[PDB]
Amino acid sequence: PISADFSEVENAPSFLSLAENTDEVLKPYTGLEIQTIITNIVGDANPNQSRIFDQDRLRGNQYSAGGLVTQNAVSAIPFTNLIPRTIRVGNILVNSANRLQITETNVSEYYSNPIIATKLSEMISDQVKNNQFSTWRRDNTSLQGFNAFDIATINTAILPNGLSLESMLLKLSLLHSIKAMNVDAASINRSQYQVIDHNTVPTIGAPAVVGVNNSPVFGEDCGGNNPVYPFGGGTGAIAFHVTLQTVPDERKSYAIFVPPAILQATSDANEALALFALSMSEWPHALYTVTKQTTDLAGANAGQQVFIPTQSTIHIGGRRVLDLIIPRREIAPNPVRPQAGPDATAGAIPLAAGQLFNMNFIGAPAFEEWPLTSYLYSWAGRFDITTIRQYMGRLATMVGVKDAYWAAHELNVALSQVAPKMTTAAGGWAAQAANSAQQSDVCYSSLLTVTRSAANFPLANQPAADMRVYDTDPATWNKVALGLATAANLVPEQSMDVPFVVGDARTSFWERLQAIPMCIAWTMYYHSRGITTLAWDNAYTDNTNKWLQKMVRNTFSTTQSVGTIIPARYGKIVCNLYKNMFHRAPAYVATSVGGKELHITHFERWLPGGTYANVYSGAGAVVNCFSPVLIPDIWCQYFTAKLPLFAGAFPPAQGQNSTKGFNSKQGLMIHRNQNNNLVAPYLEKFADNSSYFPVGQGPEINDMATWNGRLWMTTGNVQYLDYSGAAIVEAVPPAGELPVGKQIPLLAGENAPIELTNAATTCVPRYSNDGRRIFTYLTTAQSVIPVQACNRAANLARSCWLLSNVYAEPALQALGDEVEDAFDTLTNSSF
Amino acid sequence: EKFADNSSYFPVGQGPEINDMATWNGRLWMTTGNVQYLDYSGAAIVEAV
Amino acid sequence: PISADFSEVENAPSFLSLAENTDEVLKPYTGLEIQTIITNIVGDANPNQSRIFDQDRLRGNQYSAGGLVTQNAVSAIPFTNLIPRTIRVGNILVNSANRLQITET
Amino acid sequence: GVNNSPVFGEDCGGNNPVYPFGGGTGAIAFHVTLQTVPDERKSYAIFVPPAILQATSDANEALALFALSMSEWPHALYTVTKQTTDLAGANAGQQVFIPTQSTIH
Amino acid sequence: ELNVALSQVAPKMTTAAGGWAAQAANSAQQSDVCYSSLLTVTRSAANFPLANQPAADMRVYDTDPATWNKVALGLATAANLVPEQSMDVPFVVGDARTSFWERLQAIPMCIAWTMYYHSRGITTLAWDNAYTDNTNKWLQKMVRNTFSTTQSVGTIIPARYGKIVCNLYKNMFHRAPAYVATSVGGKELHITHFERWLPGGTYANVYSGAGAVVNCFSPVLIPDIWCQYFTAKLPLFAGAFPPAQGQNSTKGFNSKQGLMIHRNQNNNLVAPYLEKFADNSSYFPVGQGPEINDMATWNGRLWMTTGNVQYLDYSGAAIVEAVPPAGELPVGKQIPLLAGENAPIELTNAATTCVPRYSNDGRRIFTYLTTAQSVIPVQACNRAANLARSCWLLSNVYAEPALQALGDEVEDAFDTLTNS
Amino acid sequence: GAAIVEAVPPAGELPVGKQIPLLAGENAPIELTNAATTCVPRYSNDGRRIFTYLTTAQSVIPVQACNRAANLARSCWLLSNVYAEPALQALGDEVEDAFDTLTNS
Repeated sequence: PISADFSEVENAPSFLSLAENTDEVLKPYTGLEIQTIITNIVGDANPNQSRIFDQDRLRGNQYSAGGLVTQNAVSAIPFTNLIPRTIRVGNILVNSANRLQITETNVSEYYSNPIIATKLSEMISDQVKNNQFSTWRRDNTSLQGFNAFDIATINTAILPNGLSLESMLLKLSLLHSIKAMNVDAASINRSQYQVIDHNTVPTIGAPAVVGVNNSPVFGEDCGGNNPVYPFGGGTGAIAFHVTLQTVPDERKSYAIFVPPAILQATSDANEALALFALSMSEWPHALYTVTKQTTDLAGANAGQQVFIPTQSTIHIGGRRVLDLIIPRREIAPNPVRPQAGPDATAGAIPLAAGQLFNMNFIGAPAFEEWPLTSYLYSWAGRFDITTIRQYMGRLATMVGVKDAYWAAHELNVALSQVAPKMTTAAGGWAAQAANSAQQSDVCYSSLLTVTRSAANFPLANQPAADMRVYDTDPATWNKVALGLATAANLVPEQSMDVPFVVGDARTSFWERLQAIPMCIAWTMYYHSRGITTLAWDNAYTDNTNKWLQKMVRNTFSTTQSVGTIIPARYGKIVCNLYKNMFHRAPAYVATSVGGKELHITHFERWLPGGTYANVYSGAGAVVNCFSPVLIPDIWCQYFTAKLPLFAGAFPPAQGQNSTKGFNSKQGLMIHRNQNNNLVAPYLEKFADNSSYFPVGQGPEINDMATWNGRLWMTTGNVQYLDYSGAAIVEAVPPAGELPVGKQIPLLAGENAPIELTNAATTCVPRYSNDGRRIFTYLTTAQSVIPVQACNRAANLARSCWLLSNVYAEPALQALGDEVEDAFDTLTNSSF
Repeated sequence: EKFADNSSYFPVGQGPEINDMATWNGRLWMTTGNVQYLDYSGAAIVEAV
Repeated sequence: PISADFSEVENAPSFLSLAENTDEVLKPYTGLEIQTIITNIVGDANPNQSRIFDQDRLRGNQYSAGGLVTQNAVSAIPFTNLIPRTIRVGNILVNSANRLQITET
Repeated sequence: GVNNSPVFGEDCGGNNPVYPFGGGTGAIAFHVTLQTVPDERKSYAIFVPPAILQATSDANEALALFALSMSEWPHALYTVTKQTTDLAGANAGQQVFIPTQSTIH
Repeated sequence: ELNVALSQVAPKMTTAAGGWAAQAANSAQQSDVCYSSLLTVTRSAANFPLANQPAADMRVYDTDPATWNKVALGLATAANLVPEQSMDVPFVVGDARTSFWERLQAIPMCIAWTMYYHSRGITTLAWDNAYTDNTNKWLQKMVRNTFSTTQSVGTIIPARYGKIVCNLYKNMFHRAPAYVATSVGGKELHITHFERWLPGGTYANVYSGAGAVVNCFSPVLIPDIWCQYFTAKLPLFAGAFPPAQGQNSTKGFNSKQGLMIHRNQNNNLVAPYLEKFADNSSYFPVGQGPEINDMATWNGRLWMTTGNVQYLDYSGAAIVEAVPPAGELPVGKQIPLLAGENAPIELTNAATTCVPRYSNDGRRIFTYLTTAQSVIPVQACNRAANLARSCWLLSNVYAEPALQALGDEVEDAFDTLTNS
Repeated sequence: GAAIVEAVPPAGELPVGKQIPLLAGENAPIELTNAATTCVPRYSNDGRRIFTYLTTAQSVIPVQACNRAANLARSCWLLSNVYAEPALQALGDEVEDAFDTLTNS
């Protein structure tokens, strides 16, 4: 919450009390909490009436330090899943001189929720089979579409993991988030076409065109019609078998049963084989683009920019050769529909390729492999989000897809909503230049720089992994999609129990708002202890200060117990800084060591390797200091139930008292080194007895003093020196300049932020790369009013927002269970 | 003594333990008329024999 | 366990106390749970490949006697079930001038 | 592969197969009853129950898995041939390996 | 489990100073190769098909027709033959990941045998020549018991001292290995592959850099880190060396823990704080061998890692066994590197634990350094200095700064906020 | 780390005692044995604190001596209870009372 006076800066919760464990069961963060503040929609659903195109930013009055009120001053929503591979430089479109930002997961099978053979599986073994041991009979007890010698080779030795529908449901959770950009124009913001390319105005009118393999720079049309995989040059292979006898002799264990519940006479019914073959194989199969008509700032040069979404750059899968076994009607003996296959058509795209598809091959003979990047390229303009929604409802009737899609969905939001770093400026609204690394350099919500590609596409290098995600194995999928095994995370449901995000037009708006509390929780994690940006980068193996290696060691997921993931320590600190600070729990998955079942969130599955949230200067130079700051503060304050005390709104100037500090009555002291000219704030009592941290000590979490340090570097002329006033190794901003948010184009009657209002002031540097303590200093002449404001005998004029705090309770309808519809109050006893 | 096989060299704060069972038993052997005063391993010493 | 200091060496059980008879349940030690001790490992230079073709070695940082950190240093996993009958000798394949190992039960 | 090893014999009947651990070839006779055998090995006749003949879908790969499991290991000397390359990648070839579990008597 | 015991087969070692040695391109010592039981695999001498059939290695049972025929017809039901379901088949059967799993199941077998053969240091010629030429009643007792020699009537009798190996697997990994049921004298007992081996055979010795046999250690086959990183509770004598530049780094065990120093300083040649002798000084008694002491075996490998180590005698004379050229501990096999990926540095891929203590002669082996170069290990044993050894930085082990500029105690930043 | 107003000695050159002429069979002091060590400066004329410094490289061994992880080597007078320590500390048991319990101990 933002502050009305100093008596609620002072009576704000601490960090240690707000990072404690919580035993409450909390509702999921739906993204509607930020929505019902920054838009005209407070109540309920609105089809096309609510113009979300214009409602894309934080708006409010501001109050300057000089006593003036700015009327309509805006802060951008700082997250988008769209990297502009065509940049508007000099009011005209040119190709990007920048590589594409790629991520990579760490897909591996772990001990999920345990699995058990059903009464059908004990029925096949006990009866039938066991009874063929006396009758000399080799009859067929065919289950629904498969041979008895196909079920008999699967009702066998079961792996003791249990499956997690996570990788296939992130691919479904991911192509959904791509294919939901072409829904309308007044349902997708214009700010999220302007987050990186800020010299750009997209248009109401023509919607976005979600294309595939048509990006104009650095390869990236990975076979525009001769398609390969983007990660690794190769085309894969798919084969549609009717028996396991046809799978040649080599694979036969990798063979995936397509269950007959996902293909019924309810849809196109042959697109569902492509969503199944796309969920089970590999992401990405192709490099999707989003092309939209844009215009420059005044509006002359209307062209079409090419974007590439971030979730088409996430390398997940490792299954490139699929052998799919198809249900054979009711019951038939083993044999162009040889054995009564319902279908296997190619698609809708003509696809002149290496096997030369013509326009749409209908073919399910015995072996006869196709390519897989080709077979998925043909079904790349057909995957609209309504079809994905009803496919999810057909999945939900046989397995439990409610909680696993929401965990996979905020996994998508965790590694897909990606934000440009910062720019250091004095006032408000600085950005970068065009055709430069600094405009396109970009970070996660975890304050962690996204790796861009090193060489031209399709890639042979395979960069380091970023996140540990699970996967469906084919061998357990073949028996849980067939009634032969069951678990507690796999209990089936109805299509009403599909989450609200699926098949809705408002996903590109909601998913960029779900990523803001992730960066608030990581932002408050990285700012309680200020280790700049250099003592985070080369911190994993520094032989100085064993404390710092323990910090970076524990933050990441590098431990195990039995064959399963032990989640990270200190990512539960971020999770508790999410549940306490937002009163809403993030979605976990299950992992079991043995018996004991414990929970791991995207807060606990990151991996080491990679630099952190850097800040740039006005001329593009690196200012690796402060702390890993991303989005501007007011996001890390206003949209918050309980923000810890060191991060706080400087309260408005009401009477004679505006902004004060914390003095030696709270256990603090002034540093006051060698020279008489520069003095430091009221830091801790340990600050004068250190000067360099001991090899197992770090910055003590004091929010009286971190407040009191950002209270001094808001003055506008500070230097970040030393215990003795000497320089540091770290790059310092050129003046009294702070990291400030990204500037987007304005509208009519709508202003830019004024002075340290769209800034990030909380990033107080306290721990240099060398292990020495960083002190913020002022001249003796220019520190009298800050020292007396700490002593409550003066006041400091600071700028603020003129908003008020509401923070409503959760709705739990979210446009996803509108079961009030009159035709099921009467079909209600039958459920 | 029992310590004679577990030493071979005295520790820096140990010396010859006063045993008169064994000092008797050492002059009982050098009265025989053909002895050598060697070492733990039968090597010579610095002292004049 | 790897010793972080010498107080973990002194507080280690003896050979006699680690070789008595025990009467517990003690589930079997499957390689499905030995694969994670060699995969989920501590290191920042580790590229973390997901495929079994690359997850063979024991990768890790090493800290020398003089106080220097070697980033991604590997120990070979030393157990195969494959006698090479054609050795890569002098950059090209020659057949092996060695007999074959036999066992008998 | 099977019986493909180039040197030190090891093509144990490369096209006329014999046992690797002795000069021999063995004998199979599929008889329906005990009153049909060579009247000197009735005490060593093996009934194949129909459950084995109902195990595999081919129903005749399962006699051969039952002749291989009841008689003698090894019946032949298995090889594993894999395309390999040298240390930098110049000389692509295919090494012949023999698994250790095909040399257990 | 008893094909992994005898199909996962590993090349022996190579003596070297630093890390990562291998043998040659075509050599009889490169493909020289051992079990997980530290026991060299018999190489065929004849040509296939083999004329002379060698000695057997492991005892197994059989399947006869005379009982299978009655079982297949419902004329026979036993206690170990109660039928079950197809979902109760072992999940290894039919999976693509078996060869990777069996490769990993063999490592905790070789740790149990490695801690068996290193507790008493019974140097590889004493294990090899324990049937060839022995005059000691102890060394023949050690091989007779360890391997399953005894037979009553048609029943695999489990070996003594291979239940010690089976208890070094349960008390050390907290996992029991799979067994069968077996009645010896009407008593129901269980037997594991640790208990089914047969006596005879060369054991796992070490080759030099030039290819010569270096059979003066205990049998080693895998380096230290596989014993130390994979173990829940590991014994004292085989412990990881903690980091170099820290307080409480690397010390030893002196006479405060009951040990005694040998110090043959006339030949500038002193030995560690070892155990008390009790008629074990030069020759062992006929029927006795080295005591299990972990204080002194830790302390002996603490001197093998110094760099110029002599393995001589009570009086300081050479032993019959083949000594490595320098302080050149057996080190692991070198495989080719990948992109951004290093070799081991210095005694980090080595096998340190194999301290020789019992010669082939029935004679005690002493580990020696020079009087000048042992002042610092003796003060490390006296806890008046630390030693600097290389280590793996894995999961709790942090790089120690050179200037130990320690502060207060406690030091719990985000640790009390978690479960601490 | 700046200079003080006071007159510093040229090196590690502690104040040492006055030298008188020697006699027959009689030596000079050796190394900081006739010195005055205790005079540690702590308060300058400026009202300023004086710090005793070594280089970061040459203070690793005194810091470990303060951490009780090393010993230091200083010269001493061998007077009435102080014995010359051997280089190889090859200690034995405890107690070690030879003629000492026979006297008042």
